Amino acid sequence: AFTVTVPKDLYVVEYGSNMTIECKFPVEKELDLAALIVYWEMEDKNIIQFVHGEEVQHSSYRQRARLLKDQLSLGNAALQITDVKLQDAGVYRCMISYGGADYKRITVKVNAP
Amino acid sequence: DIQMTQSPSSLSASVGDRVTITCRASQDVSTAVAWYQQKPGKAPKLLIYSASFLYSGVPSRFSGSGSGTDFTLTISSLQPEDFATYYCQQYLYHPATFGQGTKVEIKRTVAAPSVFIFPPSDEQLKSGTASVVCLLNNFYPREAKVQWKVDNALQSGNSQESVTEQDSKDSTYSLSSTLTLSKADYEKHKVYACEVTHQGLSSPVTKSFNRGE
Amino acid sequence: EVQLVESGGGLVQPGGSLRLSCAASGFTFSDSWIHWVRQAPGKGLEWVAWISPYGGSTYYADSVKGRFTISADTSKNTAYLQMNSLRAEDTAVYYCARRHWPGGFDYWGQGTLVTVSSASTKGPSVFPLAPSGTAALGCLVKDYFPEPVTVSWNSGALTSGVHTFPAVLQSSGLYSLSSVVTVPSSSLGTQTYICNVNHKPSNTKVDKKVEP
Repeated sequence: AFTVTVPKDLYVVEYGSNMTIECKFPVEKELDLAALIVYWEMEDKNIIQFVHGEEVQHSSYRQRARLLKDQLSLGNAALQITDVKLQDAGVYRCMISYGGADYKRITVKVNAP
Repeated sequence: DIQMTQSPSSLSASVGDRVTITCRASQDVSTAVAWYQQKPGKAPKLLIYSASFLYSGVPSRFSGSGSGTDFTLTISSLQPEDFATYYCQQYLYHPATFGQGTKVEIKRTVAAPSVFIFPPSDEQLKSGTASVVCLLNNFYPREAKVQWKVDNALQSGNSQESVTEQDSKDSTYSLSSTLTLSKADYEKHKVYACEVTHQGLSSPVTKSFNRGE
Repeated sequence: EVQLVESGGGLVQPGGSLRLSCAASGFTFSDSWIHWVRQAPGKGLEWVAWISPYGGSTYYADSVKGRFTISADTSKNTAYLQMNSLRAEDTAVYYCARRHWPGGFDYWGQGTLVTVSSASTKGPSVFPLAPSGTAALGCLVKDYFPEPVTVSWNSGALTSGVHTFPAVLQSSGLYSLSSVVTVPSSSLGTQTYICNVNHKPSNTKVDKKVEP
Protein backbone atom coordinates (compact mmCIF):
# COMPACT_ATOMS: atom_id res chain seq x y z
CA ALA A 1 0.00 0.00 0.00
CA PHE A 2 1.16 3.49 -0.93
CA THR A 3 -0.92 5.72 1.30
CA VAL A 4 -1.59 9.44 1.10
CA THR A 5 -2.63 10.84 4.46
CA VAL A 6 -4.06 14.19 5.47
CA PRO A 7 -3.83 15.95 8.87
CA LYS A 8 -7.33 17.45 8.62
CA ASP A 9 -10.18 16.34 6.38
CA LEU A 10 -11.99 19.54 7.38
CA TYR A 11 -10.56 23.06 7.33
CA VAL A 12 -12.51 26.06 8.57
CA VAL A 13 -11.03 29.44 7.80
CA GLU A 14 -12.40 32.97 7.67
CA TYR A 15 -12.53 35.08 4.49
CA GLY A 16 -9.67 37.34 3.34
CA SER A 17 -7.29 35.11 5.26
CA ASN A 18 -4.84 32.49 4.08
CA MET A 19 -4.84 28.71 4.38
CA THR A 20 -2.49 25.84 3.62
CA ILE A 21 -4.07 22.44 3.05
CA GLU A 22 -1.80 19.40 3.19
CA CYS A 23 -1.40 15.92 1.75
CA LYS A 24 1.44 13.81 3.08
CA PHE A 25 2.90 10.88 1.18
CA PRO A 26 5.77 8.55 2.14
CA VAL A 27 9.09 9.52 0.63
CA GLU A 28 11.18 6.68 -0.73
CA LYS A 29 14.97 6.50 -0.80
CA GLU A 30 16.46 8.74 -3.50
CA LEU A 31 13.23 10.47 -4.54
CA ASP A 32 13.31 11.78 -8.11
CA LEU A 33 10.99 14.75 -8.48
CA ALA A 34 10.48 14.00 -12.16
CA ALA A 35 8.53 10.87 -11.25
CA LEU A 36 6.22 12.59 -8.80
CA ILE A 37 2.63 13.16 -9.92
CA VAL A 38 0.54 15.60 -7.90
CA TYR A 39 -2.72 17.34 -8.59
CA TRP A 40 -5.17 19.32 -6.48
CA GLU A 41 -8.78 19.53 -7.60
CA MET A 42 -12.09 20.95 -6.59
CA GLU A 43 -15.15 19.65 -8.40
CA ASP A 44 -14.73 20.21 -12.16
CA LYS A 45 -11.67 22.40 -11.55
CA ASN A 46 -7.96 21.72 -11.60
CA ILE A 47 -6.44 23.83 -8.83
CA ILE A 48 -2.88 22.78 -9.46
CA GLN A 49 -1.11 19.94 -11.20
CA PHE A 50 2.57 19.12 -10.86
CA VAL A 51 3.87 16.52 -13.33
CA HIS A 52 7.12 15.56 -15.05
CA GLY A 53 9.29 18.01 -13.11
CA GLU A 54 7.00 21.04 -12.71
CA GLU A 55 3.44 22.41 -12.96
CA VAL A 56 -5.31 22.69 -17.26
CA GLN A 57 -5.51 24.92 -14.17
CA HIS A 58 -8.93 26.52 -13.62
CA SER A 59 -9.78 30.12 -14.54
CA SER A 60 -9.95 31.45 -11.02
CA TYR A 61 -6.83 30.09 -9.31
CA ARG A 62 -3.48 31.82 -10.24
CA GLN A 63 -2.63 34.91 -8.18
CA ARG A 64 -4.20 32.59 -5.64
CA ALA A 65 -3.25 28.91 -5.48
CA ARG A 66 0.33 27.67 -5.46
CA LEU A 67 1.95 24.37 -4.56
CA LEU A 68 4.84 24.77 -2.16
CA LYS A 69 7.43 22.76 -4.01
CA ASP A 70 10.28 23.11 -1.56
CA GLN A 71 8.40 20.68 0.68
CA LEU A 72 7.85 18.09 -2.05
CA SER A 73 11.08 16.11 -1.70
CA LEU A 74 10.26 15.55 1.97
CA GLY A 75 6.86 14.07 1.20
CA ASN A 76 4.31 16.82 1.68
CA ALA A 77 2.20 18.22 -1.14
CA ALA A 78 1.11 21.57 0.24
CA LEU A 79 -1.49 23.64 -1.57
CA GLN A 80 -1.40 27.20 -0.34
CA ILE A 81 -4.42 29.31 -1.17
CA THR A 82 -3.92 32.99 -0.39
CA ASP A 83 -6.64 35.54 -0.25
CA VAL A 84 -9.53 33.31 0.49
CA LYS A 85 -12.83 34.00 -1.16
CA LEU A 86 -16.06 32.15 -0.49
CA GLN A 87 -15.51 30.75 -3.95
CA ASP A 88 -12.93 28.51 -2.36
CA ALA A 89 -15.35 26.53 -0.25
CA GLY A 90 -15.90 22.93 -1.26
CA VAL A 91 -14.35 19.48 -1.39
CA TYR A 92 -10.68 19.52 -2.36
CA ARG A 93 -9.26 16.36 -3.87
CA CYS A 94 -5.62 15.60 -3.19
CA MET A 95 -3.75 13.06 -5.25
CA ILE A 96 -0.13 11.86 -5.21
CA SER A 97 1.57 9.14 -7.24
CA TYR A 98 5.18 8.16 -6.84
CA GLY A 99 5.12 4.64 -8.18
CA GLY A 100 1.98 3.54 -6.40
CA ALA A 101 -0.80 6.07 -5.88
CA ASP A 102 -3.49 7.18 -3.46
CA TYR A 103 -5.97 9.99 -2.92
CA LYS A 104 -7.69 11.88 -0.13
CA ARG A 105 -10.55 14.37 -0.03
CA ILE A 106 -10.70 17.44 2.16
CA THR A 107 -13.54 19.77 3.03
CA VAL A 108 -13.13 23.54 3.20
CA LYS A 109 -15.77 25.88 4.61
CA VAL A 110 -15.22 29.64 4.56
CA ASN A 111 -17.07 32.03 6.83
CA ALA A 112 -17.59 35.75 6.22
CA PRO A 113 -16.18 38.03 8.94
CA ASP B 1 11.31 8.09 -21.23
CA ILE B 2 12.12 4.61 -20.04
CA GLN B 3 12.60 1.61 -22.31
CA MET B 4 11.49 -1.67 -20.91
CA THR B 5 13.10 -4.54 -22.72
CA GLN B 6 11.91 -8.07 -22.15
CA SER B 7 13.65 -11.33 -22.79
CA PRO B 8 13.38 -13.76 -24.16
CA SER B 9 10.95 -12.74 -26.90
CA SER B 10 9.77 -16.27 -27.57
CA LEU B 11 9.74 -19.24 -25.24
CA SER B 12 8.62 -22.82 -25.82
CA ALA B 13 7.72 -24.75 -22.69
CA SER B 14 5.52 -27.64 -21.60
CA VAL B 15 2.61 -27.95 -19.21
CA GLY B 16 4.09 -28.25 -15.74
CA ASP B 17 7.36 -26.50 -16.58
CA ARG B 18 8.81 -23.62 -14.60
CA VAL B 19 8.87 -20.52 -16.76
CA THR B 20 10.97 -17.44 -16.11
CA ILE B 21 10.58 -14.15 -17.97
CA THR B 22 12.77 -11.13 -17.22
CA CYS B 23 12.35 -7.41 -17.82
CA ARG B 24 15.13 -4.81 -17.88
CA ALA B 25 14.30 -1.21 -17.03
CA SER B 26 16.33 1.50 -18.77
CA GLN B 27 16.73 3.33 -15.46
CA ASP B 28 15.89 2.55 -11.84
CA VAL B 29 12.09 2.41 -11.52
CA SER B 30 12.11 1.13 -7.95
CA THR B 31 9.25 -1.34 -7.36
CA ALA B 32 6.92 0.41 -9.80
CA VAL B 33 6.90 -2.47 -12.28
CA ALA B 34 3.70 -4.43 -13.09
CA TRP B 35 3.07 -7.57 -15.19
CA TYR B 36 0.25 -8.36 -17.62
CA GLN B 37 -1.02 -11.28 -19.68
CA GLN B 38 -2.56 -10.97 -23.13
CA LYS B 39 -4.20 -13.49 -25.46
CA PRO B 40 -5.03 -12.61 -29.06
CA GLY B 41 -8.13 -10.47 -29.52
CA LYS B 42 -8.28 -9.87 -25.79
CA ALA B 43 -7.36 -7.00 -23.47
CA PRO B 44 -4.40 -7.24 -21.06
CA LYS B 45 -4.92 -9.13 -17.80
CA LEU B 46 -3.27 -7.71 -14.67
CA LEU B 47 -1.10 -10.30 -12.91
CA ILE B 48 1.53 -8.62 -10.74
CA TYR B 49 1.81 -5.11 -9.29
CA SER B 50 4.56 -3.35 -7.32
CA ALA B 51 7.02 -5.86 -8.79
CA SER B 52 6.17 -8.42 -6.12
CA PHE B 53 2.52 -8.54 -5.15
CA LEU B 54 -0.21 -10.67 -6.67
CA TYR B 55 -3.44 -9.19 -8.07
CA SER B 56 -6.68 -10.65 -6.67
CA GLY B 57 -7.83 -13.73 -8.57
CA VAL B 58 -4.52 -14.37 -10.25
CA PRO B 59 -3.38 -17.96 -9.55
CA SER B 60 -0.59 -18.28 -7.01
CA ARG B 61 1.60 -19.95 -9.62
CA PHE B 62 2.31 -16.43 -10.83
CA SER B 63 5.10 -14.65 -8.98
CA GLY B 64 7.23 -11.59 -9.51
CA SER B 65 10.50 -10.39 -8.14
CA GLY B 66 12.72 -7.37 -8.29
CA SER B 67 13.38 -3.71 -7.73
CA GLY B 68 15.52 -1.09 -9.38
CA THR B 69 16.46 -2.25 -12.86
CA ASP B 70 16.00 -6.03 -13.15
CA PHE B 71 12.62 -7.80 -12.77
CA THR B 72 11.50 -11.42 -13.12
CA LEU B 73 8.07 -12.93 -13.69
CA THR B 74 7.90 -16.60 -12.79
CA ILE B 75 5.32 -19.28 -13.49
CA SER B 76 5.87 -22.20 -11.13
CA SER B 77 3.99 -24.89 -13.03
CA LEU B 78 2.95 -23.88 -16.52
CA GLN B 79 -0.76 -24.49 -17.07
CA PRO B 80 -2.44 -24.94 -20.46
CA GLU B 81 -4.35 -21.79 -19.55
CA ASP B 82 -1.06 -19.88 -19.42
CA PHE B 83 0.13 -19.76 -23.01
CA ALA B 84 0.04 -16.10 -23.98
CA THR B 85 2.11 -12.94 -24.37
CA TYR B 86 3.36 -11.33 -21.15
CA TYR B 87 4.16 -7.64 -20.65
CA CYS B 88 6.19 -5.87 -17.98
CA GLN B 89 5.30 -2.23 -17.38
CA GLN B 90 6.72 0.63 -15.34
CA TYR B 91 4.37 3.23 -13.90
CA LEU B 92 6.98 5.32 -12.01
CA TYR B 93 8.05 7.84 -14.66
CA HIS B 94 5.81 9.47 -17.24
CA PRO B 95 4.93 8.12 -19.66
CA ALA B 96 4.11 4.76 -18.20
CA THR B 97 5.93 2.48 -20.56
CA PHE B 98 5.42 -1.13 -21.53
CA GLY B 99 8.11 -3.67 -22.22
CA GLN B 100 6.82 -5.15 -25.39
CA GLY B 101 6.16 -8.84 -25.48
CA THR B 102 7.23 -12.19 -24.23
CA LYS B 103 5.41 -14.97 -26.04
CA VAL B 104 5.06 -18.29 -24.27
CA GLU B 105 4.23 -20.98 -26.81
CA ILE B 106 3.72 -24.69 -26.23
CA LYS B 107 6.56 -27.17 -26.74
CA ARG B 108 5.78 -30.28 -28.72
CA THR B 109 7.08 -33.20 -30.77
CA VAL B 110 8.53 -32.44 -34.17
CA ALA B 111 5.89 -32.79 -36.89
CA ALA B 112 6.36 -32.72 -40.66
CA PRO B 113 4.29 -30.33 -42.81
CA SER B 114 1.78 -31.70 -45.28
CA VAL B 115 2.59 -29.65 -48.36
CA PHE B 116 0.04 -28.53 -50.94
CA ILE B 117 0.34 -26.17 -53.90
CA PHE B 118 -2.51 -24.32 -55.62
CA PRO B 119 -2.29 -22.76 -59.09
CA PRO B 120 -4.25 -19.53 -59.66
CA SER B 121 -8.00 -19.52 -60.26
CA ASP B 122 -9.30 -18.86 -63.74
CA GLU B 123 -11.53 -16.21 -62.19
CA GLN B 124 -8.39 -14.56 -60.91
CA LEU B 125 -6.73 -14.74 -64.31
CA LYS B 126 -9.68 -12.76 -65.60
CA SER B 127 -8.30 -9.99 -63.44
CA GLY B 128 -4.79 -9.83 -64.91
CA THR B 129 -2.93 -10.92 -61.80
CA ALA B 130 -1.69 -14.32 -60.65
CA SER B 131 -1.34 -15.84 -57.19
CA VAL B 132 0.35 -19.17 -56.59
CA VAL B 133 -0.24 -20.52 -53.10
CA CYS B 134 1.82 -23.01 -51.10
CA LEU B 135 0.32 -24.70 -48.06
CA LEU B 136 2.49 -26.09 -45.28
CA ASN B 137 -0.06 -27.55 -42.92
CA ASN B 138 0.13 -28.78 -39.30
CA PHE B 139 3.88 -28.77 -38.64
CA TYR B 140 6.24 -28.21 -35.72
CA PRO B 141 8.47 -26.30 -35.07
CA ARG B 142 7.54 -22.89 -36.46
CA GLU B 143 10.75 -22.34 -38.38
CA ALA B 144 10.30 -23.47 -41.98
CA LYS B 145 11.83 -22.79 -45.37
CA VAL B 146 9.69 -22.24 -48.46
CA GLN B 147 11.25 -21.75 -51.89
CA TRP B 148 9.43 -20.75 -55.04
CA LYS B 149 10.99 -22.35 -58.10
CA VAL B 150 9.71 -21.09 -61.42
CA ASP B 151 11.77 -21.92 -64.50
CA ASN B 152 13.34 -24.35 -62.05
CA ALA B 153 15.04 -21.06 -61.08
CA LEU B 154 14.71 -19.64 -57.56
CA GLN B 155 12.54 -16.60 -56.79
CA SER B 156 12.72 -13.61 -54.43
CA GLY B 157 10.64 -10.62 -53.38
CA ASN B 158 7.43 -11.68 -55.11
CA SER B 159 6.17 -13.97 -52.35
CA GLN B 160 4.63 -13.30 -48.94
CA GLU B 161 4.24 -15.70 -46.05
CA SER B 162 1.65 -16.06 -43.32
CA VAL B 163 1.56 -18.34 -40.28
CA THR B 164 -1.20 -19.52 -37.96
CA GLU B 165 -1.04 -19.38 -34.18
CA GLN B 166 -0.49 -22.80 -32.61
CA ASP B 167 -3.48 -25.01 -33.35
CA SER B 168 -6.04 -25.66 -30.63
CA LYS B 169 -5.68 -29.43 -30.19
CA ASP B 170 -2.38 -30.54 -31.79
CA SER B 171 -0.39 -27.36 -31.04
CA THR B 172 1.01 -27.25 -34.57
CA TYR B 173 1.51 -24.41 -37.04
CA SER B 174 0.37 -23.90 -40.60
CA LEU B 175 1.93 -21.58 -43.15
CA SER B 176 0.84 -20.04 -46.43
CA SER B 177 3.24 -18.85 -49.08
CA THR B 178 1.58 -16.75 -51.77
CA LEU B 179 3.55 -16.09 -54.95
CA THR B 180 2.48 -13.10 -57.05
CA LEU B 181 3.02 -12.51 -60.77
CA SER B 182 1.14 -10.65 -63.51
CA LYS B 183 -1.07 -12.55 -65.97
CA ALA B 184 1.69 -11.81 -68.44
CA ASP B 185 4.49 -13.11 -66.28
CA TYR B 186 2.55 -16.12 -65.10
CA GLU B 187 1.82 -17.45 -68.57
CA LYS B 188 5.44 -16.96 -69.63
CA HIS B 189 6.46 -20.09 -67.78
CA LYS B 190 6.47 -23.67 -67.83
CA VAL B 191 6.36 -25.23 -64.38
CA TYR B 192 5.75 -23.87 -60.89
CA ALA B 193 7.41 -25.52 -57.94
CA CYS B 194 7.22 -25.10 -54.20
CA GLU B 195 10.22 -26.34 -52.23
CA VAL B 196 9.93 -26.92 -48.51
CA THR B 197 12.70 -27.48 -45.99
CA HIS B 198 11.63 -28.34 -42.46
CA GLN B 199 13.24 -30.10 -39.50
CA GLY B 200 10.70 -32.92 -39.53
CA LEU B 201 11.65 -33.88 -43.07
CA SER B 202 14.11 -36.48 -44.35
CA SER B 203 15.13 -33.97 -47.01
CA PRO B 204 13.55 -30.98 -48.78
CA VAL B 205 10.10 -31.61 -50.23
CA THR B 206 8.95 -30.23 -53.58
CA LYS B 207 5.33 -30.02 -54.74
CA SER B 208 4.85 -28.74 -58.29
CA PHE B 209 2.45 -28.19 -61.17
CA ASN B 210 2.50 -27.68 -64.93
CA ARG B 211 0.26 -24.86 -66.18
CA GLY B 212 -3.32 -26.08 -66.66
CA GLU B 213 -3.37 -29.89 -66.47
CA GLU C 1 -18.55 -6.41 -11.60
CA VAL C 2 -16.44 -3.48 -12.78
CA GLN C 3 -16.71 -2.96 -16.52
CA LEU C 4 -15.38 -0.59 -19.17
CA VAL C 5 -17.22 -0.48 -22.48
CA GLU C 6 -15.81 1.30 -25.52
CA SER C 7 -17.41 2.88 -28.59
CA GLY C 8 -16.81 4.96 -31.67
CA GLY C 9 -13.95 3.28 -33.48
CA GLY C 10 -13.68 3.11 -37.24
CA LEU C 11 -11.83 4.10 -40.39
CA VAL C 12 -11.02 7.72 -41.19
CA GLN C 13 -8.63 9.91 -43.19
CA PRO C 14 -5.45 11.55 -42.01
CA GLY C 15 -6.23 14.98 -40.58
CA GLY C 16 -9.68 13.61 -39.79
CA SER C 17 -11.42 13.07 -36.47
CA LEU C 18 -13.12 10.60 -34.17
CA ARG C 19 -14.34 10.37 -30.61
CA LEU C 20 -13.71 7.20 -28.68
CA SER C 21 -16.05 6.59 -25.79
CA CYS C 22 -15.45 4.74 -22.53
CA ALA C 23 -18.46 3.57 -20.53
CA ALA C 24 -17.58 3.09 -16.87
CA SER C 25 -19.60 0.73 -14.69
CA GLY C 26 -19.31 -0.81 -11.25
CA PHE C 27 -17.11 1.70 -9.46
CA THR C 28 -17.01 5.24 -8.16
CA PHE C 29 -16.18 7.36 -11.19
CA SER C 30 -15.73 10.33 -8.91
CA ASP C 31 -12.58 8.94 -7.30
CA SER C 32 -11.11 6.95 -10.20
CA TRP C 33 -8.09 7.48 -12.44
CA ILE C 34 -8.70 6.76 -16.13
CA HIS C 35 -6.18 6.17 -18.92
CA TRP C 36 -6.23 5.47 -22.65
CA VAL C 37 -3.77 2.81 -23.82
CA ARG C 38 -3.32 1.83 -27.46
CA GLN C 39 -1.86 -1.13 -29.32
CA ALA C 40 -0.85 -0.88 -32.98
CA PRO C 41 -1.33 -4.08 -34.96
CA GLY C 42 1.49 -6.52 -34.21
CA LYS C 43 3.02 -3.93 -31.92
CA GLY C 44 2.99 -3.49 -28.15
CA LEU C 45 1.11 -1.32 -25.68
CA GLU C 46 1.62 2.43 -25.73
CA TRP C 47 0.14 4.72 -23.14
CA VAL C 48 -1.66 7.73 -24.67
CA ALA C 49 -3.52 10.04 -22.28
CA TRP C 50 -5.01 10.09 -18.77
CA ILE C 51 -7.75 11.91 -16.94
CA SER C 52 -8.79 12.44 -13.37
CA PRO C 53 -12.57 12.68 -13.80
CA TYR C 54 -13.15 14.57 -10.52
CA GLY C 55 -11.59 17.79 -11.71
CA GLY C 56 -10.80 18.24 -15.36
CA SER C 57 -7.18 17.20 -14.89
CA THR C 58 -5.59 15.64 -17.96
CA TYR C 59 -2.14 14.88 -19.29
CA TYR C 60 -0.95 13.36 -22.58
CA ALA C 61 1.93 11.50 -24.19
CA ASP C 62 4.13 13.70 -26.38
CA SER C 63 3.09 11.44 -29.23
CA VAL C 64 -0.52 12.62 -29.27
CA LYS C 65 -0.15 15.87 -27.32
CA GLY C 66 -2.07 18.80 -28.76
CA ARG C 67 -4.03 16.55 -31.08
CA PHE C 68 -5.97 14.14 -28.88
CA THR C 69 -8.21 15.62 -26.20
CA ILE C 70 -9.28 13.46 -23.29
CA SER C 71 -12.30 14.42 -21.20
CA ALA C 72 -14.91 13.06 -18.83
CA ASP C 73 -18.61 13.57 -18.19
CA THR C 74 -19.26 12.57 -14.60
CA SER C 75 -23.03 12.54 -15.03
CA LYS C 76 -22.74 10.12 -17.93
CA ASN C 77 -20.07 8.01 -16.18
CA THR C 78 -18.07 8.22 -19.39
CA ALA C 79 -14.62 9.26 -20.53
CA TYR C 80 -14.03 10.40 -24.11
CA LEU C 81 -10.92 10.31 -26.23
CA GLN C 82 -11.32 13.00 -28.87
CA MET C 83 -8.88 12.29 -31.65
CA ASN C 84 -8.06 15.16 -33.99
CA SER C 85 -5.46 15.57 -36.72
CA LEU C 86 -5.03 11.79 -36.92
CA ARG C 87 -2.12 10.21 -38.78
CA ALA C 88 -1.73 6.70 -40.16
CA GLU C 89 0.71 6.14 -37.33
CA ASP C 90 -2.20 6.64 -34.92
CA THR C 91 -3.76 3.38 -36.11
CA ALA C 92 -4.16 0.96 -33.23
CA VAL C 93 -6.58 -0.86 -30.99
CA TYR C 94 -7.67 1.62 -28.33
CA TYR C 95 -8.26 0.57 -24.75
CA CYS C 96 -9.45 2.66 -21.87
CA ALA C 97 -8.19 1.45 -18.53
CA ARG C 98 -8.69 2.06 -14.85
CA ARG C 99 -5.71 2.76 -12.64
CA HIS C 100 -5.14 0.18 -9.95
CA TRP C 101 -3.96 2.48 -7.21
CA PRO C 102 -1.30 0.25 -5.69
CA GLY C 103 -0.01 0.01 -9.24
CA GLY C 104 -0.73 -0.90 -12.85
CA PHE C 105 -4.14 -1.04 -14.55
CA ASP C 106 -6.68 -3.48 -13.12
CA TYR C 107 -9.59 -3.04 -15.53
CA TRP C 108 -9.50 -2.71 -19.31
CA GLY C 109 -12.16 -2.37 -21.97
CA GLN C 110 -12.41 -4.88 -24.83
CA GLY C 111 -10.86 -2.36 -27.17
CA THR C 112 -12.00 -0.44 -30.20
CA LEU C 113 -10.13 -0.41 -33.51
CA VAL C 114 -9.13 2.86 -35.12
CA THR C 115 -7.62 2.74 -38.60
CA VAL C 116 -6.30 5.88 -40.27
CA SER C 117 -5.73 5.79 -44.01
CA SER C 118 -5.90 7.76 -47.23
CA ALA C 119 -7.24 4.57 -48.76
CA SER C 120 -10.96 4.30 -49.33
CA THR C 121 -12.87 1.13 -48.56
CA LYS C 122 -12.54 -1.89 -50.82
CA GLY C 123 -14.37 -5.20 -50.76
CA PRO C 124 -12.35 -8.38 -51.30
CA SER C 125 -12.22 -10.61 -54.33
CA VAL C 126 -12.64 -14.28 -53.49
CA PHE C 127 -11.07 -17.05 -55.56
CA PRO C 128 -11.23 -20.81 -55.09
CA LEU C 129 -8.07 -22.67 -54.23
CA ALA C 130 -9.12 -25.96 -55.75
CA PRO C 131 -8.12 -29.52 -54.83
CA SER C 132 -5.96 -31.42 -57.33
CA GLY C 133 -6.50 -40.11 -48.21
CA THR C 134 -6.92 -36.40 -47.50
CA ALA C 135 -6.95 -33.41 -49.83
CA ALA C 136 -6.90 -29.67 -49.23
CA LEU C 137 -8.75 -26.72 -50.67
CA GLY C 138 -9.54 -23.15 -49.73
CA CYS C 139 -10.31 -19.55 -50.57
CA LEU C 140 -7.92 -16.80 -51.55
CA VAL C 141 -9.38 -13.55 -50.26
CA LYS C 142 -7.49 -10.80 -52.05
CA ASP C 143 -7.29 -6.98 -52.24
CA TYR C 144 -9.45 -5.59 -49.45
CA PHE C 145 -9.23 -2.78 -46.92
CA PRO C 146 -9.48 -2.16 -44.08
CA GLU C 147 -9.30 -5.21 -41.87
CA PRO C 148 -10.93 -7.34 -40.54
CA VAL C 149 -12.52 -9.93 -42.73
CA THR C 150 -14.09 -13.07 -41.38
CA VAL C 151 -14.13 -16.46 -43.02
CA SER C 152 -16.16 -19.56 -42.28
CA TRP C 153 -16.88 -22.78 -44.13
CA ASN C 154 -20.32 -24.16 -45.00
CA SER C 155 -22.16 -21.65 -42.80
CA GLY C 156 -20.25 -22.78 -39.72
CA ALA C 157 -20.74 -26.50 -40.32
CA LEU C 158 -17.02 -27.00 -40.93
CA THR C 159 -14.71 -26.41 -37.98
CA SER C 160 -11.88 -28.92 -37.74
CA GLY C 161 -9.09 -28.91 -40.30
CA VAL C 162 -9.78 -25.30 -41.21
CA HIS C 163 -6.94 -22.81 -40.97
CA THR C 164 -7.80 -19.23 -41.86
CA PHE C 165 -4.49 -17.42 -42.09
CA PRO C 166 -3.80 -13.91 -40.84
CA ALA C 167 -3.96 -11.04 -43.27
CA VAL C 168 -0.93 -9.92 -45.24
CA LEU C 169 -0.53 -6.28 -46.18
CA GLN C 170 0.34 -6.19 -49.86
CA SER C 171 2.57 -3.63 -51.54
CA SER C 172 -0.62 -2.25 -53.05
CA GLY C 173 -1.60 -1.14 -49.57
CA LEU C 174 -4.48 -3.59 -49.57
CA TYR C 175 -4.78 -6.62 -47.31
CA SER C 176 -4.97 -10.19 -48.57
CA LEU C 177 -5.44 -13.54 -46.84
CA SER C 178 -6.21 -17.18 -47.47
CA SER C 179 -8.32 -19.79 -45.69
CA VAL C 180 -7.66 -23.48 -46.19
CA VAL C 181 -9.29 -26.71 -45.07
CA THR C 182 -8.15 -30.33 -45.13
CA VAL C 183 -10.80 -32.85 -46.07
CA PRO C 184 -10.87 -36.52 -47.09
CA SER C 185 -10.57 -37.37 -50.79
CA SER C 186 -13.77 -39.34 -50.26
CA SER C 187 -15.77 -36.13 -50.09
CA LEU C 188 -14.57 -34.59 -53.36
CA GLY C 189 -17.53 -34.69 -55.73
CA THR C 190 -19.95 -35.40 -52.87
CA GLN C 191 -19.66 -32.83 -50.09
CA THR C 192 -20.20 -29.24 -51.17
CA TYR C 193 -17.50 -26.81 -50.08
CA ILE C 194 -18.40 -23.15 -49.64
CA CYS C 195 -16.47 -20.46 -47.82
CA ASN C 196 -18.34 -17.52 -46.33
CA VAL C 197 -16.47 -14.23 -46.54
CA ASN C 198 -17.64 -11.10 -44.74
CA HIS C 199 -15.82 -7.83 -45.12
CA LYS C 200 -18.15 -5.58 -43.15
CA PRO C 201 -16.45 -2.18 -43.67
CA SER C 202 -17.50 -2.53 -47.31
CA ASN C 203 -20.59 -4.54 -46.41
CA THR C 204 -19.32 -7.23 -48.74
CA LYS C 205 -20.64 -10.73 -48.26
CA VAL C 206 -19.37 -13.48 -50.51
CA ASP C 207 -20.06 -17.18 -50.59
CA LYS C 208 -17.72 -18.98 -52.97
CA LYS C 209 -18.17 -22.59 -54.07
CA VAL C 210 -14.91 -24.55 -54.29
CA GLU C 211 -14.63 -27.54 -56.62
CA PRO C 212 -12.20 -29.05 -59.16
